[PDB]
Amino acid sequence: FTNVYVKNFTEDFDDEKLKEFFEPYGKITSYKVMSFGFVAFETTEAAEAAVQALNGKDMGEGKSLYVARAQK
Amino acid sequence: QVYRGFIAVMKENFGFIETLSHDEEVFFHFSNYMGNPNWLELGQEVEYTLAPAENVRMLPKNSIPQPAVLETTHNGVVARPLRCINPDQQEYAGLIEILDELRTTVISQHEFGITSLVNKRDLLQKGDLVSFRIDESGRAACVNAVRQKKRATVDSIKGQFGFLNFEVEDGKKLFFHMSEVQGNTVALHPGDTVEFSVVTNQRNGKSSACNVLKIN
Repeated sequence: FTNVYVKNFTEDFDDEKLKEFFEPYGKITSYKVMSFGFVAFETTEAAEAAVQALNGKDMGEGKSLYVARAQK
Repeated sequence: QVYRGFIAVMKENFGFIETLSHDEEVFFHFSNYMGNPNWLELGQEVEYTLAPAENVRMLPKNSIPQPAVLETTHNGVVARPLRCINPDQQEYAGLIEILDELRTTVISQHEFGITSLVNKRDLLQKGDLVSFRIDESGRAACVNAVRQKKRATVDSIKGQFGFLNFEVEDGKKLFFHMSEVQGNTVALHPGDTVEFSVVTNQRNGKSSACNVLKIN
């Protein structure tokens, strides 16, 4: 049960695009954009896999996706 | 004239009301409160007329609409404490920040007030690691401090507060108040073992929080 945080995306980024961007890596039980965004994964391996595959994705307009786990 | 807010500070003959926007505090005297002051909770929803407040009226629960709290639990560090424990600062609300693993990049900030804390009497300074949930406004909710639990034995008791066999400042015994004991137990004796957390004021000395008696 590890959270993944998204940051610096495009303006058309909705709650669905956030789910479509991150669901091919693990089972999502909770997620939200909130103006920054986060995704809650069940397994912690699904979180580490999504960070390595989406940090610096290039969403366009010079926007690089910042994806990272939190401090501990 | 007529506002609405929440009780944030309760002292001897006076108190403070956190505004509806959680961004200011309003002083009020107990003489201007309509009801019993001892029966007043922290975070209690009130309606007050401004003079400095006057004619403070207690409200039923959920009378003040608030944003829905999301389920996911997050971890963060405190940046600014509340002005209630730190009257030195300018900003009223506290600040909680989710940081990266390197603890150098700010992921997001979330403000918190008196209604955001699980323990309204808890002392949250800068640098404390917290576990919290986010409401629909982005503010912090269900704020609880992550502290390593300690356990020692009760050494003495003096009225409504005693001391544990835990050494802190210059080899002193850890203070604790009976307002932090769990259960419905009235029996606490020297020699009993309690599991507790250690809180410390960054302007003075130390204390202990949430101590439950471990005797099986």
